[PDB]
Amino acid sequence: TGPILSGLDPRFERTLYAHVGKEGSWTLDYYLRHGGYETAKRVLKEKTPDEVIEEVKRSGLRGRGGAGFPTGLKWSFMPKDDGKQHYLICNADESEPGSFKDRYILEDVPHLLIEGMILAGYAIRATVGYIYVRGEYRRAADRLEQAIKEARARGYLGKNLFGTDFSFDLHVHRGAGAYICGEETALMNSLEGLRANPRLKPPFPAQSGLWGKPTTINNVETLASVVPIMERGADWFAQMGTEQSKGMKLYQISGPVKRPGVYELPMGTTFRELIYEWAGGPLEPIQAIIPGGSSTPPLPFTEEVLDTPMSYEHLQAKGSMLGTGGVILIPERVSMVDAMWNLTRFYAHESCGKCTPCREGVAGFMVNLFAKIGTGQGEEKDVENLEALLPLIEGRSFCPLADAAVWPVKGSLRHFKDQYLALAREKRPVPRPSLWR
Amino acid sequence: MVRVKVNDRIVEVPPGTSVMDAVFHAGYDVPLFCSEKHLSPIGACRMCLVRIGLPIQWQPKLAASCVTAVADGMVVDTLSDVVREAQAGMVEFTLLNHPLDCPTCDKGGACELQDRTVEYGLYEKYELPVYTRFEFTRRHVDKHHPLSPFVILDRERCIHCKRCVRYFEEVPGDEVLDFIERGVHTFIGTMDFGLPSGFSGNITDICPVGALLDLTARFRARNWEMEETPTTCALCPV
Amino acid sequence: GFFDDKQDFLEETFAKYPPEGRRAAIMPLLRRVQQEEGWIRPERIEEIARLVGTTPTEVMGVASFYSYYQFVPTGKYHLQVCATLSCKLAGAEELWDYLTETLGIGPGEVTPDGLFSVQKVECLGSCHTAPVIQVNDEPYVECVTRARLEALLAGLRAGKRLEEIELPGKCGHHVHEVE
Amino acid sequence: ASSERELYEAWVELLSWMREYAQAKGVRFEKEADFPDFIYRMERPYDLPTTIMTASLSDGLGEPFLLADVSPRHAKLKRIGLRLPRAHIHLHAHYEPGKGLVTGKIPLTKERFFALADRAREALAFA
Ligand SMILES: NC(=O)C1=CN([C@@H]2O[C@H](COP(=O)(O)OP(=O)(O)OC[C@H]3O[C@@H](n4cnc5c(N)ncnc54)[C@H](O)[C@@H]3O)[C@@H](O)[C@H]2O)C=CC1
Ligand SMILES: Cc1cc2nc3c(=O)[nH]c(=O)nc-3n(C[C@H](O)[C@H](O)[C@H](O)COP(=O)(O)O)c2cc1C
Ligand code: SF4
Ligand code: SF4
Ligand code: SF4
Ligand code: FES
Ligand code: FES
Ligand SMILES: [Ca+2]
Ligand SMILES: [Mg+2]
Ligand SMILES: [Mg+2]
Ligand SMILES: [Mg+2]
Repeated sequence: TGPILSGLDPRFERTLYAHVGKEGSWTLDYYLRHGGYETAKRVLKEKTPDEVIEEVKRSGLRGRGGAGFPTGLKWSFMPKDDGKQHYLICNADESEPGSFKDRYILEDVPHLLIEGMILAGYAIRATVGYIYVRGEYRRAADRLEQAIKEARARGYLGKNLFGTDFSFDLHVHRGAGAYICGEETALMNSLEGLRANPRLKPPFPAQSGLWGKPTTINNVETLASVVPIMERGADWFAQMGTEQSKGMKLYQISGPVKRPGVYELPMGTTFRELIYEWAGGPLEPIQAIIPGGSSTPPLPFTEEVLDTPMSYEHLQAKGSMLGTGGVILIPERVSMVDAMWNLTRFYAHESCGKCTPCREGVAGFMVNLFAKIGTGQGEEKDVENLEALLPLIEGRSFCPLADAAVWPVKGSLRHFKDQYLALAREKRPVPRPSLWR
Repeated sequence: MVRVKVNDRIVEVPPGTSVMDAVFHAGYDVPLFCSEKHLSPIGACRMCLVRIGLPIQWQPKLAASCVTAVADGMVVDTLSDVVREAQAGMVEFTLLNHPLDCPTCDKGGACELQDRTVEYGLYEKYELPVYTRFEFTRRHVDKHHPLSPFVILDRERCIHCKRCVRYFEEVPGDEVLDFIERGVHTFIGTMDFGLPSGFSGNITDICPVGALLDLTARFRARNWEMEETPTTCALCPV
Repeated sequence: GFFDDKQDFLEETFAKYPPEGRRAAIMPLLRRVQQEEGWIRPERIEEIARLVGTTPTEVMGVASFYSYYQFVPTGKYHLQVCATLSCKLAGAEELWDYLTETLGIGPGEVTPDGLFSVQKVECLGSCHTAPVIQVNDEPYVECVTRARLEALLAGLRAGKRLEEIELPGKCGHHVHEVE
Repeated sequence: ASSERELYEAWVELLSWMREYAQAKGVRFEKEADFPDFIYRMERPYDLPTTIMTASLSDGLGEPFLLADVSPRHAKLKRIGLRLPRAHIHLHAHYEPGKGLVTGKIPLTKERFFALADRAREALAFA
């Protein structure tokens, strides 16, 4: 056309998920044929570490961890040459409800990841990189290990890659069931053999991370995105998106929709496009959608929302945030109170125990408020309480997990206070429709 | 030296100083659980929150003063309605799942929690005063359990200030106590039974409550009923 | 002694981490014990402590932090039902009731036959194909509709290995269509 | 309703099972705590069948492999509670009219209970 890429554009090119779900996509041979470790060979011989940091920075890539932090500027933080071991970490523990886009990179194009981490590792002078996956992703755990095996066999991982004087090797560390191990800092402690409580994050993992050494951590999708960006430049990448949200994104969608799943679109396409053109439109009437993660404040199912560009800015200024691209639509047949009643009895289960405000605060007081008011036992007073509880937790827990639990509640009051008061005043339990076939 | 102004009082202080010891050096004061002398400071109990300006540009969230270094020309607010309101909320959250044994608790009147509760609790928002908002079943668990011939653990009482586990790793270096399951279900426990360290008794003095208690002297008298005699030990040369 | 048997697994897993980082080995070891024995006995923890080179207590505290590790005997197939929002909007509640009811078991108990053990879980990471169930640590059994679920049950109950049990309907990959 | 009363009627019964098992497998039964609403009831009235709020089945070292509680009189959302200490297993038994002491939907019988406690004794018990 003329300007900027934002949707169903004939000029948009599938990059990451391109080969997912194609027969035998994960073979080292499939990978070598359909493209191969060509880009990494190239760069390891030509561009320097600092150069590759630049090309990644110019692109405007931001952490698809859900954080949204300039992965370019992030690598910038690593020490240059201090004769110290450095580590790269892939965060492949994807435990955010409604968010399942990293799973399939690991299951069907693992070498795509290995390629990116070789790139990244080189950018930061990391000779050792780890992959903390979840202990629940079994196939993803096997395929990723498989691939790391045959990558060493052909010399794509080892003592002197491509004859250049850089060495890169990978290590898979499985989890064992804990949403909190997803947090960059706690993630370390978990792998390290400690109980998984986030650390004091005024001292960042670039100055001290895994075993004290300068480390850097990135999402699976972040790292994978590094490949196409080094292959076809920063300009191809910035050609898609908005003024501040460049590149493509793996938006995923669950809930009641024609065809749920993972959909690679450019950064900036609309909710209307995801839910309808690709996803196929809803199956019930919908009342609200949870835009990014579940850590994200929900928004009402309105025309003005459906026409919002899914970005690190458009949702930002809509009273929410783009999380991990995990969208979930919620039907009118279910109470928004019940919805949060659930989410919060989640953040309760997953809290680590370190803070008073999250432990006692949400996993004690908050879950039990819902409980009461969700069984038709709650007075208007229990709605007021829950309300004034939030600001005592939100600001000042230890890690953002407690934030993640209140933010969504706050929003649900800010838009659906009527469903709460209604259940409280009429001493009414939450409606229990039949939802499973 | 760095020029910090706590409330209205300005104070000199070396660069490597906590905003906490900053505020205590000034005269003023604040809640205080997890943090201890000679133990690594962390922000776990989240009670020592303060307001901070680094102009008059005030930071958007509250800072745990025990793990924040003073910057030069910094401003610390410990009196604002914003702070107190929080403080009294942190009291509230702690007592949420606490036992209710005060009279019958060896932690007499010598109990940091008891004390702080009456120091900062029960906010005065400006009709009958509401003592307790929480009205559900509390945290019932293992109670009155001797870890050793010298120590007796009360799991219900524990407020999770990380002091004891923290102390064992750092000071003597014998990891004989640590937390167990996660979330609201977590408790203190051992798998080293004997309580093997030759410095186990010291947890008895650090514990802010009456979970960990000197069993040599269970149920002798209340803390104020003792006739304290400051002296020296002559069992060895130290 | 569980690991005297397999000093080759030790060589190889300790070797993924630096000399100053043997505790890193804890997770991977517990992991093994579990897949071998179905649960972690106290002696197993006192052993692992001696290997990693730290105190029993330390290991047990770490061990109990995670959901996957069971510390009491678990059926031949320990069913882990997803419970969170997406799978709830899918029918996870009804799935759980029907399951717990038919079997007659809740958390700590094991069916009389020794083969069915039940447990709720959090978002398994495949919500587009909900409701979800993980069997032991085998790849998921996605789209557990009543029809499907009874199939999965009779299959395991009949002795077929899970990797190959015929389930009615069709279940998508990274995208799923419904009708 | 009067279900509140009938709950405690069952709470005593659970205790009875616990004391039975304890002497029958020869293991420590322990009163872990009496209702605060009873120690501090001054002249106020009180008619619950017992005074024990937290009860346990501990072992040789005194560490609990089974825990049991029941919500105080003046408390909201009342349930009785079974928790197997180190193995992260919590249970919530309520009381249905004409049905009995149920765990969501399954009858919590003397049979089903003993199973749980035996299973828990063999596994969790340190000594
Ligand atoms: N993909 C998934 O499965 C999940 C994603 N999330 C997401 O986590 C997000 C928040 O994560 P956080 O890492 O805690 O946010 P954050 O506020 O700590 O910022 C994150 C990133 O910025 C970096 N950073 C910020 N200031 C820095 C400085 N002065 N110097 C060097 N680096 C700096 C951090 O290293 C980190 O990479 C949420 O928005 C949420 O959606 C949450 C749960 C699961
Ligand atoms: C409470 C909490 C939980 C998190 N869980 C995950 C997770 O499960 N997976 C993930 O990739 N990031 C998770 N994150 C964000 C990590 O800090 C993130 O993976 C890391 O910053 C990724 O680097 P990136 O932003 O460059 O992608 C979590 C963050 C927080 C605060
Ligand atoms: S906010 Fe919750 S999960 Fe996070 S450190 Fe505190 S207790 Fe742990
Ligand atoms: S620990 Fe303190 S607050 Fe708790 S019962 Fe004992 S004296 Fe009272
Ligand atoms: S037992 Fe005492 S010192 Fe140990 S964490 Fe609990 S309150 Fe703090
Ligand atoms: S004293 Fe600062 S957080 Fe506990
Ligand atoms: S909610 Fe069940 S898999 Fe995400
Ligand atoms: Ca005991
Ligand atoms: Mg082809
Ligand atoms: Mg005793
Ligand atoms: Mg779980």
